[PDB]
Amino acid sequence: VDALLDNGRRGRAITGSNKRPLKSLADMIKGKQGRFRQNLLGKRVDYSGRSVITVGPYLRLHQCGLPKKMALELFKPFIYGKLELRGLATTIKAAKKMVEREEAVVWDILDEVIREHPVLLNRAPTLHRLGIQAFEPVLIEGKAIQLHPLVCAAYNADFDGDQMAVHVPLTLEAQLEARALMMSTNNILSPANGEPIIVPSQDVVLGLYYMTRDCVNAKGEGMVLTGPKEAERLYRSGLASLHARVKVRITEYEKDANGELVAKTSLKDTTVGRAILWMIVPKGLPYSIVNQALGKKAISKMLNTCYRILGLKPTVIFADQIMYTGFAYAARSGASVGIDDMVIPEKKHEIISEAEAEVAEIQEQFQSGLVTAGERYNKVIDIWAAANDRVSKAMMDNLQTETVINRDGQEEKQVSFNSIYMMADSGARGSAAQIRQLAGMRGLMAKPDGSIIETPITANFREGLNVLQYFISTHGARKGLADTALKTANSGYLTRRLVDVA
Amino acid sequence: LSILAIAGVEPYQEKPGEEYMNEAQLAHFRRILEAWRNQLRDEVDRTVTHMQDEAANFPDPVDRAAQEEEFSLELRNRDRERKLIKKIEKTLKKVEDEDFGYCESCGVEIGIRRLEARPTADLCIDCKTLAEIREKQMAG
Amino acid sequence: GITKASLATESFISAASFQETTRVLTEAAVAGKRDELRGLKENVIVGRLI
Amino acid sequence: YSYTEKKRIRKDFGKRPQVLDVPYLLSIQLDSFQKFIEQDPEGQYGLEAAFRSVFPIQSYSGNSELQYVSYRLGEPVFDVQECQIRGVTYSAPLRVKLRLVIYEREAPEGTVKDIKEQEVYMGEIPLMTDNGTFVINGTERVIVSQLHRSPGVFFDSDKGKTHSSGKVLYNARIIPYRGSWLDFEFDPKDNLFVRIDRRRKLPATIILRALNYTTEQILDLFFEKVIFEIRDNKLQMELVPERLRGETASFDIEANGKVYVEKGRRITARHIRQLEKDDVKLIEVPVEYIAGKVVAKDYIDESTGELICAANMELSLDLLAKLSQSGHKRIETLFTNDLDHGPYISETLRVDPTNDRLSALVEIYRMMRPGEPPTREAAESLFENLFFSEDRYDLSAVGRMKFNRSLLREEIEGSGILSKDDIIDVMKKLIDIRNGKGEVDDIDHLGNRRIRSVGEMAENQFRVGLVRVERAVKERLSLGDLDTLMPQDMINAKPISAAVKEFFGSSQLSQFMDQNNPLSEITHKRRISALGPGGLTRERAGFEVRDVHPTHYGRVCPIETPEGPNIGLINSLSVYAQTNEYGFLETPYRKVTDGVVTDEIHYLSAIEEGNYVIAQANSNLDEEGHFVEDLVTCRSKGESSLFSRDQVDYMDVSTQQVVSVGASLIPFLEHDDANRALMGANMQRQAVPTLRADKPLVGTGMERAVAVDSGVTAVAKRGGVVQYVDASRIVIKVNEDEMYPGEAGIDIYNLTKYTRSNQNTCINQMPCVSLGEPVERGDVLADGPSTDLGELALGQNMRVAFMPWNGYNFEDSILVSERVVQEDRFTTIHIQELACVSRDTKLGPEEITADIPNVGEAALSKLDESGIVYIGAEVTGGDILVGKVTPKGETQLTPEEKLLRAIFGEKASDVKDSSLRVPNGVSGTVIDVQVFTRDGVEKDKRALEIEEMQLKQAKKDLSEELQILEAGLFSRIRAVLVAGGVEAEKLDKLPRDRWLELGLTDEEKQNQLEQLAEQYDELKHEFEKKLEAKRRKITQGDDLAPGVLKIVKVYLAVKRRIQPGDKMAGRHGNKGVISKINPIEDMPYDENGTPVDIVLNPLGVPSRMNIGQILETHLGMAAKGIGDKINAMLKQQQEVAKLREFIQRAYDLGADVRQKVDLSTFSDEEVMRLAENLRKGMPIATPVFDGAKEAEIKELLKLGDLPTSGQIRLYDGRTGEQFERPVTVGYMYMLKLNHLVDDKMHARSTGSYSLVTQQPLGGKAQFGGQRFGEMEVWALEAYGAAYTLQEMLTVKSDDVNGRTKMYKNIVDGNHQMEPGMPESFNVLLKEIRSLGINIELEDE
Ligand SMILES: [Mg+2]
Ligand SMILES: [Zn+2]
Repeated sequence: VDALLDNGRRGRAITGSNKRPLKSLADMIKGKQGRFRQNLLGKRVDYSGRSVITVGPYLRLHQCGLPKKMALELFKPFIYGKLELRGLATTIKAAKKMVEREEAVVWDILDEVIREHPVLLNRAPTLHRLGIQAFEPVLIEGKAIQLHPLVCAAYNADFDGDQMAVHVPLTLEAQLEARALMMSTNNILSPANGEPIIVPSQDVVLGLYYMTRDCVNAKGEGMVLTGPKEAERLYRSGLASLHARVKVRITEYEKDANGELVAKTSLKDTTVGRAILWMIVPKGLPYSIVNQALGKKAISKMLNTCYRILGLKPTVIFADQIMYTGFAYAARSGASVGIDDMVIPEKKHEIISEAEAEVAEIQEQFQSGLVTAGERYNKVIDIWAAANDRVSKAMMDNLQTETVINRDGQEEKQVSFNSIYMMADSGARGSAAQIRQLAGMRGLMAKPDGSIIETPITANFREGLNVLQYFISTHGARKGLADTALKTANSGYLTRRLVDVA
Repeated sequence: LSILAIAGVEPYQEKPGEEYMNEAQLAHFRRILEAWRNQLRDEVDRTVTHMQDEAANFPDPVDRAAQEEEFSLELRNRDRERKLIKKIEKTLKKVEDEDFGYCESCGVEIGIRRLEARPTADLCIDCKTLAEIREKQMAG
Repeated sequence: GITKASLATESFISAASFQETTRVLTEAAVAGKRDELRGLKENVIVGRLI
Repeated sequence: YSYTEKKRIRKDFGKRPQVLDVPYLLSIQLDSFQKFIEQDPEGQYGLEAAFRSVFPIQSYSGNSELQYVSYRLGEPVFDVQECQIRGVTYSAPLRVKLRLVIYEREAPEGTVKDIKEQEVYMGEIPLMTDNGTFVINGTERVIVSQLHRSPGVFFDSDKGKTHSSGKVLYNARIIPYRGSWLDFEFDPKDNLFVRIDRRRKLPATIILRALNYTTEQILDLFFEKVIFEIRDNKLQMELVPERLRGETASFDIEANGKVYVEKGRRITARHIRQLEKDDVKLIEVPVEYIAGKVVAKDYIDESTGELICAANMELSLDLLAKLSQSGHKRIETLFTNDLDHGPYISETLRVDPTNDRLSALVEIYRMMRPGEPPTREAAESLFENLFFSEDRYDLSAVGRMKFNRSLLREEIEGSGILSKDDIIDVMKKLIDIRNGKGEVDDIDHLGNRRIRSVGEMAENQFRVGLVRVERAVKERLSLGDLDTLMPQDMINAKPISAAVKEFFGSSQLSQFMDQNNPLSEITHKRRISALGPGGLTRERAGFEVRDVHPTHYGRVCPIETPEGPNIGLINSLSVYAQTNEYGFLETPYRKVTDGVVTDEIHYLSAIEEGNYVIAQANSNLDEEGHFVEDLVTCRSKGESSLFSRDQVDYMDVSTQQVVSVGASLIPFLEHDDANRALMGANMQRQAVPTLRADKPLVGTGMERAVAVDSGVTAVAKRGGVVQYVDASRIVIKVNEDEMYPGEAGIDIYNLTKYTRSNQNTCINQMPCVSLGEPVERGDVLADGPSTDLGELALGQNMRVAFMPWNGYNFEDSILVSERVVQEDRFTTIHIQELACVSRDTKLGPEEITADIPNVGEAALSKLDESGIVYIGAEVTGGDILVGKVTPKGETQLTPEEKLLRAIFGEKASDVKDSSLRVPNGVSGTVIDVQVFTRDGVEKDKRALEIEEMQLKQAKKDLSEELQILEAGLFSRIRAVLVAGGVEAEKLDKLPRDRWLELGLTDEEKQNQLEQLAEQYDELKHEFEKKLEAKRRKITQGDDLAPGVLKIVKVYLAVKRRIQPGDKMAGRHGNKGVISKINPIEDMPYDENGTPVDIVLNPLGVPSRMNIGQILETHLGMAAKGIGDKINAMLKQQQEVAKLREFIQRAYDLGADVRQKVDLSTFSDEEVMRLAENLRKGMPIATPVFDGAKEAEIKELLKLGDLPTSGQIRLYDGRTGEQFERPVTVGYMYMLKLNHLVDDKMHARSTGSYSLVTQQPLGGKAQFGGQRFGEMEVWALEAYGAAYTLQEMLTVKSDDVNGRTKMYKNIVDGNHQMEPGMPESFNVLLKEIRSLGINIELEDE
């Protein structure tokens, strides 16, 4: 009896001919952890599917690209319904044969049932409520799901081959639920911190930056144009450079009245890029918000203020225009990356020979037991630790400003237009941290101990590494992967405990 | 050591029967120790200033593992520099007082040329090494 | 502490979800405990409106 | 220079000369197994080894002994191919000779009789392929070599985290090859403990009592003696002048009429120098210092015969008086020093509840087997069997070696079990480390980790096979009659063959060969795992063992390891690595004698290497081979520093030897971040083989080594010329030198044609030589999949340009030009196997008849009269491949169905429709039909057509052999007949068959003709038997499972192109999912108009520091430049001079390389063929750390007449306008990995439901819906999505009733739900209610 109820509170009665112990009633409820049925996962679910996800910048933010093949199998009962409603099928059994035949008539029916019918998209570890979002489906020839690029930030989706799931809201309630609560356009703010989560990610921000930036001297310097409309005309026809200092007439608005639109027109001192850009920004925003340089930081604060002044609707359609345009100008720019972009300081080898004799100094003191042994380790580790801060802020002065170019008069220097710099300063990708490993030497590594090793990686990625240098770089990399493998488990348990008590 | 080069100091010319505590020598070593202490304090300040820009500027999720890795090294390092400053300050009290220059375990005297090499030395070469041996043995 | 606070829940069904199931039922079955639903977890378990 | 090198020569940068070429990469697998299955006339590991241990087996003292003679391996029942189609395991019958001897009763031994039973059969044992795999059920499997803790004794820590005191602890572990573990460990109190296995801790001294050591002998062994004399009155003491170090004086210490040290002054070097130089042997002391000392031996009262003091009892100032009056002059004490030699074992004795031998032997028995009473016979036998039985314990040779090594012994071999000395010496050493003399080991070091592999691991599975048959043999030999039973009656077959079938069938170390890729196979066969039997567990350790250890240098790869939940728990074998005789890991080095660097190589195991000081790979040596610089970067004892010219004892062999085969295939690796590098060589193995075998424009040099050593290619056995070249076969007429004396003849290589791989990819060989071409031994005769001309080509390089393209490469997504899909070049060929089974059910037998209820002739068109689909029919989703029907009688149809059958007159069949149909969406060509039929069920029509065709085909193949082999053999007879009787025209008129008669004058040529005669008649006869067995094997009943009558396997060849969704990546860990496929019209082009194939995103490169992908792209750009240059000159037909002049310039480039080249190659016929092969691009080699340098790359850009930037200006294909700024363009070798979309894409509306839980379940491969786990529910709870949640876990899944009410509503066009209760919860209620719990639903 005891083995029947909860086997294991005895000697563990084993099953017939099979070494394994037999699972009792109590063990049919218990598990890992608790009730299996309510534990992930979690119950499988009809009307669903998945595949690899891809991009699709052509989407409006409230829609998504869904394979023809998937949608047919998914909505099968819906198609069977609408088909005989309009009289195209004699009976359901005919409808079955129709969509099995993949008769072209069905596609036109499917587009009816698809229109105002949201679906739910979900990507791998569902972390916050923005992990499921509702989109309006757009039929696609192809077997991949197309995902509007701005939500990629929220999902922590990259395209390293990740797949997402779909879910069909069946009931009338689920449709009205998915549209007013889970819909893309209703959740543009993170519920954790009021800031926009549908911030422009990377490619799209690199676009505007290059656009609303100025260089010392190029085509179009200083001329004047009636307004943004004719400012665009100037660039597309190759008369003006995107980034040239220019006064143009603009008309900004300001609702400083009692909820009422006030107009102001002024001759602002700007560049062609910022001129072209204002044509997007809707009405009541000030031209000051687009008059700066627009990095990743400032580009999202701009979207935010649009929300808190005009409301949901204008911000949404605004945010679409930003994406379409940001992608476009990135392409026109012809920005790229080659070997010659990662400029090493000319002084690097100098810096080395100084710290190389300093290590030769601390060695001289160690020799035949002058100074103790452990001292020398931490003495040298200090003289190395300084030089990396020297090499870093050496290249960073060269990399930052050394595009030296002239305007009509003598000479002048400005923020570089070198490819790899623009990326980090704007925030599109890479950080002064990462640059420090491409151009300058890449730090010191530590052995499995954690105890940082007394001969740093003196080479960088633009140079080769040698045998030992790579072998030293190994530990930090493996522990790095190992760590972030665990940072998945730790988050999961922490969030789990927190919702159980809330 | 480039330490003597940065300053306009030349290796000390110890005379035959030269003593150890005159007005000029303690005024000389007081300046070096004060200058040495002041440089480290400026280094600790620069470190803290660099770390806050990283804490203020937010990196992109992809370069977070590289920024986080680099942020931790500075922090560990920063705390190491702060300990050293307290050690020099402790050594600055030994100069002012009258208990500097000898091994703390046995009364044996620590070398003059050895102390110019590591003014923070607490033990003689014999006693210090055995401690590292017990260490590797008492630890691992 | 959060982990201990959650351990005390009015609904016994919620507890048998994430706590140790064997102990929960026994402790609750002898007591003749009545669950009124009210919480979220349990209504999801039994499949009615959250 | 060779023959398939003369065809196409890879330009090799890199300066260090290759001194040792990469050995056979499959050495390990082939070597290890060969050792296991092979006659060894001695004990060395093998099947022989296992036998000699357990044998001779002897009956229960009945003097009826069964001894082991020898063993044989029968011929394979089916060969590789045969065994694969059918589904048997590729095995050989094991026939072992046994001799049964009987001793008279009672006998001064010798035998009444012995029957020498011939070879009893004990199962078939699997056999290894030519390429290191096994076949288990027609399916190729690999046995991954294992990594486990080396046998021996190891002293460990458990520092820090223990108890929150710090303190540390120290433990020793004795890990034998077979038998119980012996652990010795301390605790906080510094008490020594022992535990067998991980069992109950016990006071360590208990085992000494079990070895018949009493308290007195325990003290004598681990402690010294301090002798106290009572001379005159009250106490003198024998003094060792050293004992007083690390302590302070206890009183006025004086001797020799002079006080050396007074009370309170620590005894230092001063005090001990005085005693030693003044020779102080004996000193007088007070009676109070012995108030604490512990007496060593036993001392009894000479008068009263009573016990004064028991050994290991502490004395007092009063107890001394009691043994002074009894006449005792000596009192022996323990030397106790809490710095040097600690009083550890003494305290343990005071914690030991035992006293005598049987006391402990019981305490040991009751620990191992609690709950039952101890016995004298039980306790004695148990302990003797644990560590002292030859049967139940063995350290092996490796165990005995590391054991003696760690203890500083001399012997390298000795006892196989532990002795009283072994244990004491270990207990001694554990104490020593805690005392400060000696250091501890670490588990991670590759001198304490050993590698086992198939040959060894199978030995153990045979060994376990015998120990469970031995009990059985002893049992029969107990009662056995006279001359009736023989050594076969007792030995069963299943028990032996099962214990080994268990292994190769299901085991953590036996897995399906990772075979999508010649690299994938070779990278799998070279693989390590610390999991499974005898190793660590994922839930156990623990970062120390996972992390990369210094000892991996040149043995294990640091970078090729999985990226998942077991990182560092796998690893991959390094190029030059090899397994030590004892099973350690050694690596090749170069002997630096004095100041010259020799080229004589030495293999140094992990322990051997530490001592020496090894130079570095990159070291400049010139002239005689002196180190060029006076100081060279080297590494010695685990660390790395600058060293003197003549201090280096050895030097690295190659710049490559630290990585793996996978890692070495990445060019410009040195420039790639370690993180991304891992991902690179991780994804390289996932490369699906392409339609057209390309070749890497950017290479490393290793690709030729991987292609050949992996089996996929056909490598010439013997050198000669090609007689006949077929897409099927290739015949090589052997040269005279290599050709054997008799049988003459030719080597004929039959090629593998289109056939299913393990991953449903296609594995197809193609001829890479032409008619009558010269080939030498070890030449490439035919390319495998994704190999070209002998090089490993896992993909296809293309013109790639880094730039944003309107966002269609937003994350790492890839943007591909139409030109690629039109050229069918990333098109990929897949082969699926779909099978149909005719079973036997309780209702009846299933028929494969083409008579299928309720189907039109439209189906049976693609089906023959018998019911099988025709070969060659291109079918898509829904088409029927094999018509099949199952007995299902009396349907019990409903009213409205009967009327319907009556209206249209359908004969409601007494058979169900079960036919095998093509899965919806996948579509391909039928390329093969197999039929397997039960022995004794009648072969249907089509089945007989097939088995008739296999017969006609097999005869044509075999006869083709004889026809070619005759003429090949006869051609030698003609030439030897010409040597002493040459009648050229006279000879070949008459029938060639009428030659055997012709002789020769007195000479060996008469004995040579005799040789060719012998081997002729054998071909004549060997043909006959090869035809017989082949024919029987076809017609013989094909054996299937129980219940199954006959099976039809259809093999489909689906040809999948490439579409958005497919995962692709370059070799540098740059993943990406192809996003849109653009018109060539829309592609970025340059002023010459030539579009670019792929447009990658520049943002993926800086963040992920994989900078090699840029170098690759540029070098590739320059490599195509030389191609386009030659292509112009080759189309101009310029003539040999201008062509050869240009190529020669390319192969030098700047100076200092290793390449070398012409003009030796025959300045015409050979030179012209080369030029062709280069016009597609010039294959370059960037070795791993010996790679090309920027200057050499830029220099080749100049020669190609291409910009040094590597960048050009481009023009947008849409607007036609220029792209501001130069963009990079170049050629990057790229792989398509088999996460192909139309494998990932699943969808389900309503499907099958699981029986137990009415829950969507994949049953007909319409796979289960997505699982909606716990976390996804919190999602809906955070929204208000109350109904979306209800519907999600009610009607969409668990509600058996709700789901249909809903579905019916859906087509009626009413979106509602009538939910009710999920069945998942209803079963909980019953599950609960069936325990003692009354659970109700209250109220309303
Ligand atoms: Mg991902
Ligand atoms: Zn000292």
